[PDB]
Amino acid sequence: VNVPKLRNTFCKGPKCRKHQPHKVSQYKKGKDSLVVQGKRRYDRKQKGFGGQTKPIFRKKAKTTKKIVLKLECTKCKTKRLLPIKRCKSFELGAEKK
Amino acid sequence: VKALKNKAYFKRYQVKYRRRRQGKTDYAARRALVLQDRNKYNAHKHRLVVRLTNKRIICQVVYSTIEGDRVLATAESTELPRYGVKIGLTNYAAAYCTGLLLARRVLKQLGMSETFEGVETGEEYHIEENFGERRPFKVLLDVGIVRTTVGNRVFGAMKGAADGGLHVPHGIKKFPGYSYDPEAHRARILGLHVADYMRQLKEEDPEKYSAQFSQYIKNKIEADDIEAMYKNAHAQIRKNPDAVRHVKLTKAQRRERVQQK
Amino acid sequence: GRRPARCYRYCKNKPYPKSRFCRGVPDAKIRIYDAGRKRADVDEFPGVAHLVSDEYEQISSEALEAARVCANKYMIKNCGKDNFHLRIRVHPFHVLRINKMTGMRGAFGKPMGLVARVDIGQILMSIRTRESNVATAVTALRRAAFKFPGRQKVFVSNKWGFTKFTKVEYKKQAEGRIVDGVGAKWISTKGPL
Amino acid sequence: AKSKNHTNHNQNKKAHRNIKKPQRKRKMSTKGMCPKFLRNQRACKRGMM
Amino acid sequence: TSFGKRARTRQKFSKGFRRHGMPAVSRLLVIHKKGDYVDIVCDPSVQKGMPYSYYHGRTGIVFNVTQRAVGVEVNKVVGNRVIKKRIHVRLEHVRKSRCNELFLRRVKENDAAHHEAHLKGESIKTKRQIPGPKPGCFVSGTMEVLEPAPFVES
RNA sequence: GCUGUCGGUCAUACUGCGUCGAAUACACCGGAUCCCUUCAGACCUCCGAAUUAAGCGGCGCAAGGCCCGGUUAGUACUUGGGUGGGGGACUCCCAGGGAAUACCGGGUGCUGACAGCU
RNA sequence: AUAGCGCAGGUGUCCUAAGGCAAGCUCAAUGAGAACAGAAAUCUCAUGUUGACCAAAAGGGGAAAAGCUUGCUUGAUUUUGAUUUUCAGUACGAAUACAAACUGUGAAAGCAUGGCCUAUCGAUCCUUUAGGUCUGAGAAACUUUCAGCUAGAGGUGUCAGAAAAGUUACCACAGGGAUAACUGGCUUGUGGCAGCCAAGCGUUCAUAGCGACGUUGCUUUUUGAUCCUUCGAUGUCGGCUCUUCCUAUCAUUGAGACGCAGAAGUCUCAAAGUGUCGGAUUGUUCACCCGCCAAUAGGGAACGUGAGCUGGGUUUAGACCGU
RNA sequence: AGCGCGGGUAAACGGCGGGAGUAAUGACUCUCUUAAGGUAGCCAAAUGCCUCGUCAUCUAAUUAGUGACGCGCAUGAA
RNA sequence: GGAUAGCUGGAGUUUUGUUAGUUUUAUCAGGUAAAGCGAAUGAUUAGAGGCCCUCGACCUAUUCUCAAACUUUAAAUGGGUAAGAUCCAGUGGUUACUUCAUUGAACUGCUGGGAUUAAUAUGACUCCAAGUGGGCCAUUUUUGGUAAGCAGAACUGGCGAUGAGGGAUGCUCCUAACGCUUGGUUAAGGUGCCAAAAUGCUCGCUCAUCAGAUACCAUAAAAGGUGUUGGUUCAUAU
Repeated sequence: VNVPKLRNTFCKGPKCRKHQPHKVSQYKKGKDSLVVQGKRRYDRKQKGFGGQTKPIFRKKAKTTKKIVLKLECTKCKTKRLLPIKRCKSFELGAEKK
Repeated sequence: VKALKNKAYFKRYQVKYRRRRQGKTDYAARRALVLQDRNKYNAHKHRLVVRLTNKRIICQVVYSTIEGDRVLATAESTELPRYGVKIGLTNYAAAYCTGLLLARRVLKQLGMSETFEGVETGEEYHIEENFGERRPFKVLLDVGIVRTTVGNRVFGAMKGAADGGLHVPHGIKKFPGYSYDPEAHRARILGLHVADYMRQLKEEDPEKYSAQFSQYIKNKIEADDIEAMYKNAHAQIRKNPDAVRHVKLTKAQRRERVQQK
Repeated sequence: GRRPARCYRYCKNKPYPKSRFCRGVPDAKIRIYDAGRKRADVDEFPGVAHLVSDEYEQISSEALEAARVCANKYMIKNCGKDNFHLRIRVHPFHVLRINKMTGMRGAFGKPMGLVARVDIGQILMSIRTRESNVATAVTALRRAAFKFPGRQKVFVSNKWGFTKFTKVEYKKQAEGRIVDGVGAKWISTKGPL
Repeated sequence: AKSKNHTNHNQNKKAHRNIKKPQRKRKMSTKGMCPKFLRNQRACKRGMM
Repeated sequence: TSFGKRARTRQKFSKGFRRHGMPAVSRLLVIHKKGDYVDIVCDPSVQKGMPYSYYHGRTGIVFNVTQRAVGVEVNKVVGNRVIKKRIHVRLEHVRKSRCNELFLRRVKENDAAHHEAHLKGESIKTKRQIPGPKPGCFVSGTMEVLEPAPFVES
C-alpha cells in the first residue's frame, strides 16, 4: 500500500465545515502510563500473594493490524482518525508508478 | 482454413438494437437523459436535439413516451432565407440563429413570449434572474454522437437557446475563447471569422475566392456586409414564429422462376 | 483382481465420465469398434441384423471387447473376412469407482474402470452383410449374447444397410434422390442452385 | 456418538398446526419512506388546522 | 453448504440467450404510484440495487418511491407466520404486475352496469359463471369405423 | 408511393452475393485562415458547393440464419391409486397432465411523433 | 429451505490506483501482405458476438463498455438513523436504498459513501488517541493529575470471545451396550465351492480330460464392513476328554465314461452304512517332516466342550534387554 | 548477584554417517556432511523385524539346543 | 447438559358477511425429468469428397455414442400475487415536496354508484407456564458403499404416545382408529378339518424318485428339456 501526505478531505471543526487540505501521518498508540484507574486497580490487585489475578493472553492469530491515518488540518489544526483496511506492507513515501 | 462465419456462428449471433447497427443513437447516453426519477412520477424531461448534417442544421425540443419520442417544436437553417440570411447555412453563425429561432417558438407555443426577453452579444449568461415568479423553461442538451470539442457548432446552438431564454444548464469551458474571453465568441456569432477569411483570401488569390464562396458572388454579399446580416437577422427573428419500384413475389411465382433456370 | 460384474450390474449412480474432475484415467479395452470390411458401399450389403437389449443394465468394456472378438471370428470361418461389416454401437463413457482396503470415512473411491449404460430397446451390435448370409449373421449374435449379462433379443430389421431407409423405400435409387459408404445421403430440393 | 445432523421432518406439520397472516390495516405505515416526502406530509397536515 | 448474497444464482441470474446487453429505454420510462402491484424480477445486467435472491419473482405492493428506486412490500413465510417485509430495489429490477388487470377492467364494466339501471330497479347480481355442464343438441357428419390395432414391432 | 431528425419492438428487422432507385433529402465530395486534433486535415474540427460508384432504400436468390405452423406424439417423461405383474432389473392397468430435435408447408416485417417531396 | 470426515476448488489478502469521473479507442484469433526476419518481434489492410481482459478460487455480468490508453482528481470524506442478508426475525460483519452537509468529474443529463457483483473478519473489561470556550473530584476558589460523555484503534482463528503440558501396567469414582475388544444377526467385497459360452491345448479332433477373453450363481468352514443384543460382567486362545450332526466323499459298496489291452489311474452318478492312525520340533490354530495304512477327506454344534481338567500362550502387580 | 561474553569437564546426562566407481569381492580412488561418525570385542543372544535366516552338529523325523557365518529393523565398552 | 424459538395447557378478553395445507378464472417466476449434438462447450467411432506416390494434413458435407460440476429447447407435481363495504368514480381544499405551469404527488372535506361483485366449506388477539431438544420406520425422490435389519438427506404418512380385526407368529404392512351396551350391515381377509363361513357352481393348465400354495416376507439366476399345452411364420400329408 502507498498513500500521499497531502489530502483534501472534510474538516469536522467549528470554523471550516468544508473540504480543506490535510497532512496524513500514521497513528501509533503511545505509552500505557501509570496513575490510570485500571493500571492502579491492576497494581493493588497483584500486590500480595496469590500469584497473579488477570488473564495473560497467549495465542495470537492475526499477522496484521488495521492501519489508522491521523489526519491534521492545515489551517485550523483539527485532527481525526481515519481507519483503513488491513495490510502487511504500509508506507506513505512517494515513488508513483 | 476454416474460413469466416459458420452456419453455427449465425445461430449464436445476437444483434445490437438497430440505431446502433445503423450508427446513430448512443444508448449509453440516452439512458442518462431519459430518466427523470420516480419522485417526479409523470413529469416529462425535455431535451434540445442539435444535429449537424451537411448543408443544414436541424434543432428539436423532444420528450419521451413509451410509444416513442415526441417533438414539441422543430427548427431548420433552411428556414433562414425567410429572415434575411440567404446563404452560409452550415456555419457557427447559422447555428446560433437556429437555436434562437427555436427558443422563441417554444415560448410562443406555451404562451410565454413577453416574459423572458433574455439577453441580446456573446457575454456570459445563466438564468438565476426573475425572482418571486414563474421559473424558466428547463431543457437539456443531447449532442448525440457529435464529438465534443472546444467550439464546434452545437454549443453555438446552445448559446442561441440561452439568448432565447430557455434554461439550459451549461459551463463556459467548451465555448471559443478560453480563463475566458467573451469578445472572441462575439466574432463567431456575427460571422466575423468568415468575413476575415474572405478579406485575407481575396487579396491573395482570385481563384480560391471564385472556387469557394461562389454563392456569395451570386447573392452579391461582400466581406463588409456579413456582420450586418446576422445582427439584423436577430430583430427579424424576434418578431416572428413559423408559418407553412419493384414489389414482392409469391411462392407460386417463385417456383415458376426455378424451371426457367 | 478386478471385481465380479454382479457388483456393477445396475445403474445405481449418475453418469460420472472422464473429465477434468475425474482425473484418474483407466483406459478402455475396446479401442477397435468397427470390424470386417469397413469400406464397402451401400449398394452392396443390403441385409442386416441388430442385437437389442430388453433390460436396463451396465455392461463392462471388457464384455464388449469379448463379444466383438467372438462374433467376427465366427464370421471369418463361415462367410469369409470380406462379406460382412460388424459395428459395435455402444460406447463406455461411465467411470466406475472402487473403495479398497476407518471402515468408512475414506469411503469415496478411486476410478477402477470403464462401463457402458444401456436402455430397454437399445441397439448394441449391428452386422451389415449380403442377403445371401443373414442366417449365418443371426447365429453370430446368438453367440455374442453369451458374453453380455442379461438377455438380448436378436432382431432382423427391414432396412437397407445402416440407413433410415426401408429396403422397399431404397429401390424406388433409380430416380436419383439417393447418392457414400455406410450412409445413403438424401439430395434435397432445398438449395442453393 | 453421532447422532443426526439436521431435519425438516414434522416442521410443516408443526407450523400448520397453528400459519398466521397479519391483519390488514387501512392507511399504510410510513416506516422507511423518504424523509423529504414525510416532511411535506407534516407541513400538509398543519396547513389544514 | 455456503451462503453468499448470490449463491446458487447461476441459472437464476443468467441474462438469457441472445438477451445480453443493457435494459431498453422504454422499460425505464414506466411509472409506479404507491399502492400498486409489481413483480420483482432481477436482471443480472445491472448490479446496482439488485434484490436478494429469495425475493426474485415475487409480487408485492409499492409503498415508497425513492428517486432511483421503488420500496416494495412483499410477504414471506417463516414457519409459523407470514411477515410483511419492506425491500427497496432499483428501477430496472421491477416489472409492472399484470395480475390485477382483469379485476381492474371488471369493475369499470360492472360498476357501469349497476349504474345504468336506476329506475328499472337494478338487482342484476353481476357475476362470472364457471363453465360446467353443456346442454344437448343433435350432431351429424361423415363417419369412420375404427377398430383396435394389432401389435407391430418395428 | 417515398426522404430526413428523434425514436418504439430489437434478426419476419442479421449476414452474403447480384440488379434497380422519379423528386426533395441523406451522402460521398472540395479546402486548411481562424476555432480545434493528431505521427498524419485519414479520423475529428472548422469554412465550403466544382457523382449516384459505394453508404442508404427496394427487389431477387430451388441462399444460410431467423420467426411461424404441421408432423414427431397422446410417443418420451410424470402426479395420485394398486394384497397389479416380476427372483430382481424394471414394467402394465385405473383417474389425470403432457414435452423436445430430426424432416417438408408458409413467411422475411410492423410502427408512433414532427418537418418536407408527384 | 435441506445432511454426511460427499464431490471439485478457494479466504486470513492485494491496490493513490487496479479508487472516482469523462473522453477517445477496440479485444483474443484468423486470413493475405512488407529490407535484414524465420513457427514467435514491428507495420498494414480485411474479418472478428466476445472465443480476450476486468488483482486472486469458481460462477454470473460487460463492446461508442464494466475492457485498453490519456486528462483532471481524492465520495476510500462528514452527521447519525432505516432496510436487506444470517435470523430468535438478537448481535457482529457485509451490502442496498434515501435524508442533511461539503467536494470531485463532465458541456450537461447524471455518476461517485472504495474495487462490475458474489469472500477477505471481532463483544464486555482494560489500554490508547481524536473532539468540547464541555461535565464532575460533593466546604469554596485557582491550577497539575484523575474520572466521565461521543467516535476510532490495540484481540480473542476453539473466529457470540477460559489464561493452561505429560504419564499411570500401582490406580480410583460416577456412568455408558448412546461406544471398541468374544459369540449371535443383516451383508459377502475378500476367501471358499459349482455352473453357462467356446479362442486354443489335447500327433489328427473345441468339449476323454482341459479351458483363455467374458459371464451367472451358491456358501458362511476365511477375512473385512456394520454396531441390533449384552459394560449392577454370558469366564477371552490351544490341547486333553466325550457325543452327535452335515456332505462340498480321502477309503470301503454297486454302477457309468476314457486318449480303459492288462496293471495303474483320471472323470461322473447312487452313496454319510463303516473308517480316517503312531511320532520329532512349536503354547500354537495352521505348518513341515519321519513312518504306517484300505485311506490317513473337509466341516458344524455360543470360532462344541474352564461349577470338566490343564494354565504352555494372551492380559495386572516383580525384574531383564533392545528401540 | 545472576544471565550474557570467554575457558575447562564424558568412571557428568548423553551421542558415535550415507553415495557411486574399482584387480563374483572391493585392499583402493572420488564425493556430500557431523561435535564425533561405533574402536577393541561379542551376535539371529534374556538384545535380529524379514525369520521356522544360512551352513554344520545332535534326531528315523527338531519353529527346540549347541557350534560357526554377519550391510547388526534397533550389539558395544563403569 | 442448558438458554432461545416451535409444539402444549390454562387464565382473560376482543368479536361474527371472515377465515382456508382446496380448486377455478387471469397473471407471473423456475431450468429438474425427458430431449439435444447434420446448435456453442467438453468427450467420441467410421469412412466419404477435397519430379511418382504416400498415410498425412486441414477443410467441406455426413455418421456411431455421451455429460452431477455442458446446453438451443423444455414438461408433470409444486411456489407467488389478485378476485370490491379496508371499494370505485366525480369535485373542492391543504403543502417548505414536485413541475416551465392548480402541472403532479400523497393526505383529506363533500356528492353520487354499490350489500357479500368466481366455486366449495366455515364464526374469527393478550398474558402465564409445563413437558421436549437420543428418535426410528414405510411408499416414491436420493448421496457414500460390493452390499447391509449400514451411514446421510427431500415430500407426505405412521410407530414412539395405540388398542381392535386380518398377515399362523411379528412396535412400523392391510382394514380401521376405542365411553358402557342390544339388534342389523360390511371392511381387510377368507369358506376340506383345526376355524365362524362352499368338499358350492363354472372354464382352462399341471403329475414333481425333493410338485405347488397368497403382497411387505422370510432368497433364487444364467443356460438347458422331442415333458405337455397353446400361439407366430415359412416349406412339401410330413
